[PDB]
Amino acid sequence: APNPKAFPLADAALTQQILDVVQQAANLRQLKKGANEATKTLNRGISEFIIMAADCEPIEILLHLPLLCEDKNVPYVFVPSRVALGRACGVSRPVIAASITTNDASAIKTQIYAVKDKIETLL
Amino acid sequence: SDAVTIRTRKVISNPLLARKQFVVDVLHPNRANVSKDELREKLAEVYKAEKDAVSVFGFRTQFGGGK
Amino acid sequence: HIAVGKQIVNIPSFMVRLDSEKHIDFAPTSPFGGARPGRVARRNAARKAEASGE
Amino acid sequence: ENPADKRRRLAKQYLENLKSEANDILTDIIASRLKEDVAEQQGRVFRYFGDKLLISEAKQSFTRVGENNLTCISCFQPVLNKYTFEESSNGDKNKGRLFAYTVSKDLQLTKYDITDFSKRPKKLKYAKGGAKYIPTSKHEYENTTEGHYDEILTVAASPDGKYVVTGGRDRKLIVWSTESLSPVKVIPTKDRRGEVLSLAFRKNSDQLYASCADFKIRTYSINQFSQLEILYGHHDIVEDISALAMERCVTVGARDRTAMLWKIPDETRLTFRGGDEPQKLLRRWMKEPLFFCEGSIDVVSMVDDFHFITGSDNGNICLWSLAKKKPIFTERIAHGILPEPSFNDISGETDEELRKRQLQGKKLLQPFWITSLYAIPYSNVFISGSWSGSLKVWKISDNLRSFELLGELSGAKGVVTKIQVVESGKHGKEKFRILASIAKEHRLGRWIANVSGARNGIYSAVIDQ
Amino acid sequence: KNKGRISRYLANKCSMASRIDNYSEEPSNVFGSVLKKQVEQRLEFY
RNA sequence: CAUCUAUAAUUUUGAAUAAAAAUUGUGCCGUUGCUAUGGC
Repeated sequence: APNPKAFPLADAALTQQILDVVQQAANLRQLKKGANEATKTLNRGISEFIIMAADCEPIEILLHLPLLCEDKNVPYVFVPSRVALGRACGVSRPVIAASITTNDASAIKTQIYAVKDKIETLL
Repeated sequence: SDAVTIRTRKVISNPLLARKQFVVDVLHPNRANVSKDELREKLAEVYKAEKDAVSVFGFRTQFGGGK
Repeated sequence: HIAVGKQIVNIPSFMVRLDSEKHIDFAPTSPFGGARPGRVARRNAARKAEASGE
Repeated sequence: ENPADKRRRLAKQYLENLKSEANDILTDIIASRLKEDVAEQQGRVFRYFGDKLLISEAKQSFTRVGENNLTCISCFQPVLNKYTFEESSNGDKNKGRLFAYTVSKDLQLTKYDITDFSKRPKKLKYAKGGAKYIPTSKHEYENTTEGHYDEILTVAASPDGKYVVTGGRDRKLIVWSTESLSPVKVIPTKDRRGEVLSLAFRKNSDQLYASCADFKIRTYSINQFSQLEILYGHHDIVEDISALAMERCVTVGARDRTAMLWKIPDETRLTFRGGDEPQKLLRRWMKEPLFFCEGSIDVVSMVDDFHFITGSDNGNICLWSLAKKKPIFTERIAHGILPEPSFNDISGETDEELRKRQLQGKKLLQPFWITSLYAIPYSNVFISGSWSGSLKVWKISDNLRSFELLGELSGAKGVVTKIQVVESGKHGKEKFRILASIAKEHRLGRWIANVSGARNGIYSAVIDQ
Repeated sequence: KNKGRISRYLANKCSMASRIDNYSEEPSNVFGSVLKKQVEQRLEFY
């Protein structure tokens, strides 16, 4: 009857595009890794969009994030594996939530804006 | 830890002048444009011919150096 | 110090394409991305070695 | 005493042996056998035991090791040198002794004897690196301490049986002798990100293709102890590499999803991309289920000098031929999809129906990775493994446009880091031996959701006919 | 020193317990006890 | 790597303690027995 708590969840093609921009941002130092760093970037206001894993045990520990996202008008996605998120994030350990921050002199600007456009139409 | 490396390319036999004609690409990292006599020696022991018979000329080092 | 692929490119007006945009890195002959340090660094090491040897 | 008479006498003894075995099989043939023994070198596959195998009664075995997370294993096997009939091995006491060399994240390199197909791998010798090998100066010009001090990540044993090379996250290649495991030479990669991620000796030769994670493929020469050439071209890290007799290597770089074949003398790199479309796949099935996008590309193996197989991490095992750019065949999720999270674990809630409706059903399933892959050289059979607890053995159809699944082997329990094949016995009926290093976690990271019932082991499986 | 580090660990874990306890609809002492046993095993580690 | 010394099995006195000639599965814990293994 209701939605699942994870929703909106991403299709596989959008997931590939998301993880590509995640890896290039982690290469160019734009990516904050972890739920605490993501919440801190949401408070400081520096984030561009949020990726969240939709299978961590349990789901509420990062489900605290969409409330801040809705109150500050940030888009967020839910990808289906924290294992793949940690791998494409470049950590030796699964990450459940990541925050792509904003920058203006960034080499990946239109890549971030393309995927963020896809997310904003996903919502 | 250096190694000159010779790679012949486009070997064309020519029995009219009784020879073979090709292009020689040399790789020489951390080294400055290996001598023509040493290249004659190495090419001779590669093709099993004589140092007094093998001939090389017309070299050009790439910009940045190392080929 | 900077090489696009393998070529040590020293022009600041180069107009990179996409493949170059991903391939830009420090040149392998530089003291930043490779072999022995510069003349200032090894001269400082030499003079410190001398001042310890005397 | 002259080399002419010596080589003539050795060749005549070889001919006597071949003729005698021709007698024992008759209880044309010699020309065909000699044509085979030369025709190993050039071109396509010829070993055709794709149906001869009996995987049913293939006797399995597991051995446990006292060190955690075996990373890689490379096996040495002496083969009679056909041009001059001496041997592959270096000594006289070796007499055709097969060896295995494993390297583990506990900074340990171990050499086992495996020449007896009945008994178990016998740990001959071992060597351990510690924190007493940390380089003093951080200049990175000299990284030349004689031991490993960070996470040995792969190994390769030389086909002349003289050396073994170990590479790891300490951005070095340390080459040790094989008999005492004493480090004869150490070569830094000379880079702040040049971690060695895979190794491959050129088959039956001395060259060495070390693929490192500053997006580069370095090429060394061992018996001279030098570096010949650095090949550039990958966008993401070059993760895996395979090599054969010719001077062509093949590398797979992961998130750019590319397999590049490097012809080294012609100095030319061919590229291969995949690019499946789940929309076209779903409508191609509606023309009559779960379809996964190409997440990455992990493992490669070159089956002959014109085809090679590539295993991704979204289950695809693809077969590529040098003619067509697109994959000539693609086997789907073959190692199966992964288990489902438990509803109490996913909820932390009381209402069981709500736990299920947040388990979401179909939209949360993921496929098993392909952790390791290996083809027997110039054959039509290859082995694929992951943490699904079973090796899968596959046979390429002799038109070399598709392959099918021969069988399973369920001795596996854990992440199959590396698969290797050693053959022995006579040319008539060759005994094969699959040796797989199996661990609890991946090669590179941890990343893995606590595989249950998994040990640090070496899994042997002897197959006949 | 170790008291400060263990209090920081306890702060992390009580924050996570607060997350699950609020955003579930009817919470669960099984994950409460999971987190408590984890902190106690870390204390035994120290 | 070859050679040699000793350990491991044989030639001979020999029941042999004994004196003599030469050669070529685990880091810790737990289960199962006429080797298989569960947890960290």
